[PDB]
Amino acid sequence: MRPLTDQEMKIVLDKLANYMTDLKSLIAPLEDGDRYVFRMQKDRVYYVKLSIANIATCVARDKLLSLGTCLGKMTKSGKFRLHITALPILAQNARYKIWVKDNGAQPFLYGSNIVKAHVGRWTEDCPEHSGCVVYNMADIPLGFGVTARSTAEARRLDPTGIVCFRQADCGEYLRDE
Amino acid sequence: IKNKRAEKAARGISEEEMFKVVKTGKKTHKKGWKRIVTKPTFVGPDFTRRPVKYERFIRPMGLRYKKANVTHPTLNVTVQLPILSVKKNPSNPLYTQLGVLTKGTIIEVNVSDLGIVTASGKIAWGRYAQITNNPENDGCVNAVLLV
Amino acid sequence: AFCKQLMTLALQVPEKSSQAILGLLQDVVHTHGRKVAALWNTEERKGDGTYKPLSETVEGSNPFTTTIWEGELLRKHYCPKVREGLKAMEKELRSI
Amino acid sequence: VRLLKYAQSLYQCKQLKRAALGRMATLIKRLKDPLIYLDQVRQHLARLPDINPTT
Amino acid sequence: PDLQMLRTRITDTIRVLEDFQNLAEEGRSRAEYTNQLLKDICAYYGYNEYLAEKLLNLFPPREAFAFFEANETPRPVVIRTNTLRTHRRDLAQALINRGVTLEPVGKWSKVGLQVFDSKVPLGATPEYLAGHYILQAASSFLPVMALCPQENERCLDMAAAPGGKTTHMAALMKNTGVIFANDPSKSRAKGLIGNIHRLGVRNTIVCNYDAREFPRVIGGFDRVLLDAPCSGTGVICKDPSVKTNRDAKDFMQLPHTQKQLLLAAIDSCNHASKTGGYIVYSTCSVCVEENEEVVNYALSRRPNVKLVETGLPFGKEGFTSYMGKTFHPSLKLTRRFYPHLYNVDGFFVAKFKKIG
RNA sequence: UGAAGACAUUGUCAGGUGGGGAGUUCCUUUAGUCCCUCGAAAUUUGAGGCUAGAGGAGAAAAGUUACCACAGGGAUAACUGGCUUGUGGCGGCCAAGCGUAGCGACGUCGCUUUUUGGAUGCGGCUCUUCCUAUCAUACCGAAGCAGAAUUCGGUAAGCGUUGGAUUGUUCACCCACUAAUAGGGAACGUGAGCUGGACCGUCGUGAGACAGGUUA
RNA sequence: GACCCUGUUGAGCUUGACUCUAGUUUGACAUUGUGAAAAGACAUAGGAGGUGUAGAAUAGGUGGGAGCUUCGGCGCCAGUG
Repeated sequence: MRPLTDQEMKIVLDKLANYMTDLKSLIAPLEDGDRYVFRMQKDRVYYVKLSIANIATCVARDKLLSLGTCLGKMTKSGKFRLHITALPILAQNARYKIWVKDNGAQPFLYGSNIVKAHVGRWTEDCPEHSGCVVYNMADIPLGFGVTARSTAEARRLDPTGIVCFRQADCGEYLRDE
Repeated sequence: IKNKRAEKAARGISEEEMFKVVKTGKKTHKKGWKRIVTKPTFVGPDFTRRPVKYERFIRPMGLRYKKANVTHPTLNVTVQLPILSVKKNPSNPLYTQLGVLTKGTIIEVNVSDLGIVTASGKIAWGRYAQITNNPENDGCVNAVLLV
Repeated sequence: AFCKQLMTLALQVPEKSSQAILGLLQDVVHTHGRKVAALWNTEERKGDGTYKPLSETVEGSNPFTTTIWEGELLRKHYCPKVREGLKAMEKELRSI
Repeated sequence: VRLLKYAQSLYQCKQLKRAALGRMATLIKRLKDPLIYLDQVRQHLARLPDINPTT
Repeated sequence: PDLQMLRTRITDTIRVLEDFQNLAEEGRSRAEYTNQLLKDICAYYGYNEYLAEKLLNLFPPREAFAFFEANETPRPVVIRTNTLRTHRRDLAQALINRGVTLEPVGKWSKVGLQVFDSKVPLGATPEYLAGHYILQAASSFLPVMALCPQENERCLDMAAAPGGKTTHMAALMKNTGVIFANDPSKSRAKGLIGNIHRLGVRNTIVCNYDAREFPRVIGGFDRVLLDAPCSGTGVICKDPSVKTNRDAKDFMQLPHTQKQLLLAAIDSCNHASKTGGYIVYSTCSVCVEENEEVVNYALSRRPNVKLVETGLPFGKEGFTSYMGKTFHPSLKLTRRFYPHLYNVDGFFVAKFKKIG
């Protein structure tokens, strides 16, 4: 493994602040004098406890395949892409939320965009290109993405209309099987 | 073999539906985005998620083949065996990745019912077979076992 | 989190104010209900961590990984008013 | 018919038609003998007398 | 030949073996009768002579016939709920509302739920994709309830290929502690990592090391689980090749590796643990060379390990003796699980304390 | 001088890791002797070891892909036209021959395939003329074809060739009159008549949007 | 429609030397005492022991053994291992 560099952590925190509300909560120290850290193994970043990372160093580089929760990967062009594996953190501290009925929840898992015919609840005053985590009617985190229009435009929108751009969904777990 | 099978018996949505769902989710259809492969293929698992690299290749239900007619030369016999995996198509790496079955195509076939005794005293449970017909013209797959 | 903290407070706070706290929590259960029923039904206790009492932030203290066990003292508090208030709390929890 | 639906050329359609019509023929050639047996029994029943069970 | 005729002849031979003294022949003996039954069952059930003979020595006639009928019949569906996300009552309610037939697997596990028939694919349900339940087996449930892991401990899943056992460990440790999940094949570690990330586990370290370099790499784990690679004579339903692809050479190489693995686990645990010094050895086979002889080897080559009560609801005790070899008397504490008695995949479990 | 306390802290050897700092330019496979050790089961194995082939300037970045999205460049720009129709493909055996191993028709054997009886996702109506690959009518040949009702085949286009249910439409199946209630062409515009978008610009892009402009 | 190439991008694969080393981490040992109460393993001396299958039968195990004898019950012998 290797800790993130300053620019790499700047990029990762830019994306994380795009999708989440508070981040000092993530990097806050815990009761037992332990804290969460960020590490990179084979152009993947992993959110993991410092104790777990320090006990995972005994593993040789070629043999470490996972550690904690995989947030995403840094691409060859130097940009961070977030993952459905990083969805749980997003659910914990999400900024904007979008609830979808079953009729759109199943398509969202199949890998389709969210539609006004699917939306069942909004978050008031959501700007155009903002960070919204997609849940179902049972408050179960289903995915995350960036919304298409604002709340007013979505309300005025044709019900057969795109309201959210899909970026990651729980169906990729059915892929990596 | 057939009596053994008979006594043994005595003892998700399709990619077209998924594509229609994605289309209902997405307003604008890019021209020619739906790229259906018009060749017979083998898939295996009933429901799976494909990589975004290959999420544009649609393999139709009517063209999916799961079972083939394999001929053993040394013991001259033709038996119907299930296909395990498309191993190599000497025409296109894309074809062998999508599992396209063409003429002269190396595939893995289950020979469990045939009962081949090997050198180590094993029992054969998977062997290479070369598809030697044109499944695109003939609604069947004919292969010869490389044994 | 606030329900758990207010139950602990009402346990450790004088009689009339404790009666007020029990009334407020009864109103909270009336308004929300299904959201907080898990705090008293132990079969729905989440196991995604451990409760941190002396936390620093509301989200940091995992509220659904714990159970409100205080009743076992506030039913034997010396004041009939708080005792009947807790009785009303359980009554409406039951009539959820 | 499904394969013909997904056909892409006249040669493919011709081979698919030829295959379908020939596969049905092979089936009949398998059903040679039962047809002969049924013809024989048909003739014998057509020649059987009428015997009324309850008279 | 006529395998229905052979089924009838097997039934006749079984009754003859049951009542040889009363019902007999002029001079035909038990040896001839059991040899004919061996050939009969090898022919009809597609078992090679070696393995078929081995299982025939394993069980009394009636029980052997039941065992092989069970091995021909598949197991029901069973799922494990994530205590990290939901609980059994709500999960069952949601699945029934979605239209699948479930009911609790028994009174021995509070986290398991048996499924009979379904209208929606079980691995495509929104709760499954959200990580609410996992398609595991009850036999796989057993080893973790043998090794219940407490919170804030170091656990070593020495072979965690599927992932169900590691996720269940995480469930019982409440996403606390450190779990070293090792799997010696990248391809299957891919599915391991996928399952971990789907079920929402944050305390896993996935390694691709040979499971025998562990006292060298880390050492000193509080608890270890060792699901030893075996001959597979307990999942013959799922893997039909085992019926005729297991020979003497195999039953000599497999146990040597298992014995080395058990020694590695013993050396990897610590004797001075504040909460637990436990090794749990589990095996998917039902053969004595695969099962409890490695336990005897462990108790014979490491005196500082003691076999302890398994704490599992049901099962049959281990075999103190077999055809010639006598084991340690304490081996009776171990438990054996077979399909014909209990509708579960055939396993063996063993729990050990480290003292030195 | 007080408090804490046999736990810490601390030290040493053995290792694991090392994408950070300083300096310089090991495992896996193959074959062999049954040569040694190490494990394991007892009447044998697995792992190291020996010999020599094959795998793995250097934290800056690099190579690669019949894949993906966007942008661009190039070639092709319609198309079949003595085409089409009734008999499947694969492998073995036989096989006059050609040949002097290779190609090889018809048949046969094996798979499909057997010991008990909805598909479809532009349609519909009227009239002229032509074809026959004939539904009826005329005449024939064959059939356990007694009679009757028929079935198959042949010459025959002279003469005629409906209505329902259902479905977005059509066919299949089913139901009613009838002698029967056949199939097609009018030639890339299915004879005549009637009826039921692409370019630019802004902002984006893990994504599209514009009562922004122009235009056939 | 389709096909080939280039640029950027995504997805994936491969490579990115060696020796010490900070950091990190595992095991053992040591300071280092006085006692008391518990547990384990070493010392004897005893006492008691074994139910997979079948075999009448709860077969530690090995060694000899065709005869053993509170002189009537046993062995061997036939099994079944």
